[PDB]
Amino acid sequence: HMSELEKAMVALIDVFHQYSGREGDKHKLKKSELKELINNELSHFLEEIKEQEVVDKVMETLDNDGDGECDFQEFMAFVAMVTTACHEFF
Amino acid sequence: GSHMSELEKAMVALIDVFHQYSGREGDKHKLKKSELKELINNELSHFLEEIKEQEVVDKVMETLDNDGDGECDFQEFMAFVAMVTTACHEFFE
Amino acid sequence: GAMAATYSRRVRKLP
Ligand SMILES: [Ca+2]
Ligand SMILES: [Ca+2]
Ligand SMILES: [Ca+2]
Ligand SMILES: [Ca+2]
Repeated sequence: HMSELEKAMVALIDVFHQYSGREGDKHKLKKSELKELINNELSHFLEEIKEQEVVDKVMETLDNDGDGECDFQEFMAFVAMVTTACHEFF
Repeated sequence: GSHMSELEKAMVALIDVFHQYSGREGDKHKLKKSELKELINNELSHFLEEIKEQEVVDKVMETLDNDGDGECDFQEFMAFVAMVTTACHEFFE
Repeated sequence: GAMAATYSRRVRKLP
């Protein structure tokens, strides 16, 4: 009987793989997959992304190995960032 | 969509499990080593081997503590979650 | 479940 914490971790993995698998490199999020993830799955925490520039900036912030995409480790840093910001408003 | 996503409910759970343990002793916004130990032993019993040696919790807290105050705050807990989740993922690809 | 032992850009309002 997995804990709530453990279930949460697995869902982090499941949603990364759902979106990263759609286009191109099936193990990474490109900008379009990233925008969709945020607009579809984070609509209650983040304002909708409507402009290219915003996706560019986010990906730029997230992409620390320079390949233009977001791998899973870079995705976790994103989740840490967001969850920590939300943690304040609770 | 309009429903809370699995991602968004995942995040809420991370917040909830933190406060449920950080609230127990001392600072209610931080995990001292005793709270951290209970968290890991009770909530990560499938992903991490149980901790019973004090040296282990000291070492884990040492790696987790970057503000240098001897306790794990939420930001530091998220880093820990990131690390653990990444490890389980590495055995999933 | 193996396991892993140990040692290893704008927020909404929201009510
Ligand atoms: Ca992809
Ligand atoms: Ca990258
Ligand atoms: Ca505490
Ligand atoms: Ca600390």
